[PDB]
Amino acid sequence: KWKTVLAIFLLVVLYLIIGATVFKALEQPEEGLQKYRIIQEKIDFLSMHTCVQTSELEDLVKQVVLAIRAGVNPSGHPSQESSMWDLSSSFFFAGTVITTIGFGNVSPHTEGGRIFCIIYALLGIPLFGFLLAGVGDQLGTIFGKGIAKVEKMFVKWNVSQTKIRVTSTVLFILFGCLLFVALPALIFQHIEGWSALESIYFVVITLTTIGFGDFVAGGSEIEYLDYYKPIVWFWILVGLAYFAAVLSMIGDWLR
Amino acid sequence: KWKTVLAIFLLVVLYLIIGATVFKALEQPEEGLQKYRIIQEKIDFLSMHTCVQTSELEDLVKQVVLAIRAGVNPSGHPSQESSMWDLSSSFFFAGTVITTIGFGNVSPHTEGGRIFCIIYALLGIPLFGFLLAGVGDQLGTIFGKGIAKVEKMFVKWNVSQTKIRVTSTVLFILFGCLLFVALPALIFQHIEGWSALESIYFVVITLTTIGFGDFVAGGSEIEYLDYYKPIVWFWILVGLAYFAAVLSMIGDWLR
Ligand SMILES: C=C(C)[C@@H]1CCC(C)=C[C@H]1c1c(O)cc(CCCCC)cc1O
Ligand SMILES: [K+]
Ligand SMILES: [K+]
Repeated sequence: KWKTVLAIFLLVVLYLIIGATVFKALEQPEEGLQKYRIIQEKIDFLSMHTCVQTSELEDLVKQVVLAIRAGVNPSGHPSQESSMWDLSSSFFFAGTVITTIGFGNVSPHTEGGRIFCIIYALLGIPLFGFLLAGVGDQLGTIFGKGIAKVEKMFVKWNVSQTKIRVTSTVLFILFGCLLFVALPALIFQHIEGWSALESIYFVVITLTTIGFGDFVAGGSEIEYLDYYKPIVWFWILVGLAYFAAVLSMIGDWLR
Repeated sequence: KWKTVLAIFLLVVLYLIIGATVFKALEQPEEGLQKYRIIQEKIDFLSMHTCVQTSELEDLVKQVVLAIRAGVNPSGHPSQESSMWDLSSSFFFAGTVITTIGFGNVSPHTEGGRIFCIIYALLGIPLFGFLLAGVGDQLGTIFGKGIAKVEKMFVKWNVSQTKIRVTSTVLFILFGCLLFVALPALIFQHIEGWSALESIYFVVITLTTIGFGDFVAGGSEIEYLDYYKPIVWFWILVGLAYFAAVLSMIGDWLR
């Protein structure tokens, strides 16, 4: 019904308004303090060296931010051997493109690169969706067979059959979340030296296909080896397949 | 069958390998040239001002990159009034979070904001998905009725009705794409002053929900119209609803 659709739309609008207000209130001071700090640091450095011209310093900072947007780190002197568009890195980038994650830490800069990226995404996304649906359906069929094994009126004390089904689904999703969210969060927390909050935020963002780009699996050149990019892409695929299977089972229960 | 699923998996692996190879081959020279350019510009800046120590220069570059990761504009002096986390930008950020776009030009740096960002995404993504599915279902139903009407009013003799339906559906797809890609491309080619290739790249990324972040509707502090971010998000919403309805009709015909 059109009225129901408009009611849902208005609810979404109210949710967005509330989220915008709370985000503004919970972020304004941080960036205010950062602006104050960078302004006072720039003034102190200009007073430190009278030789440096302020316009020249601004030109230098402009070139630094241009290089940052290009995708090369100016703070560390590059040896050109650790190419950012490495073969494993390119494989990870293509995997994220077809997965609709889009971290954006590395982006194509050539015009032909942009055209090829557009064509590649438009061709690959339906194929990846088809594969994900197939694997999720396979895992859902296996889980349904497991539930049919569970439905035996035994080792449940006959409390409530609906409670038993709900408990089985909850245990399945809990075990899957523990296997594919918390444990990879700990692994990334140890490997990348981040905090637990940072690692769990990275895992949630990556799996939910958001891809903010503030935290990337490969960054700051700390010698990721043993095909780190292929295995992290494989973990992404397995987790997404599991979540798709759980969603398919949930849709089966709802309908 | 699981066998053809594994075959599709091998096809996806091959596609990713080919894409990675082509991307690396295309994007090596740009990063190489940028590395050499930044190295030679830093040595030139050291030559111009012998007072500056190279370690202090790299420290200043490190501070600039840290401010870039913070989200403020390092070049020039950021005005205190120019709060990046204002109402309109927060509304756009919340909309992109629920839509799963995830551009990444802005992100909650405060730990409290991060926790709320995780909870907000987890709650809002299902609601926006349900709203999009409902709007797509309604629009697809009226599309099917209208296409059946115009099919059985204009051409009814000496042809195949399936071919007529396919041709009319392709015509509608093309017209909707031209009204939802080319016209926004021109609008962005005026307000944002991007080249036509950049505008179509931005539209393709935005509607696909890749969300690279190299191009953002509101950025560079170039000044925009009142509540430009909400209206551009509304454009995103409309385009996504139309394309979801079209794909639903295509799936209905396929089924
Ligand atoms: C045409 C694409 C690429 C689809 C469908 C239409 C639009 C506007 C966006 C895309 C999209 C996802 O790519 C992924 C999800 C959620 C996946 C969750 C997996 C756990 C939703 C979702 O709408
Ligand atoms: K997405
Ligand atoms: K993204």
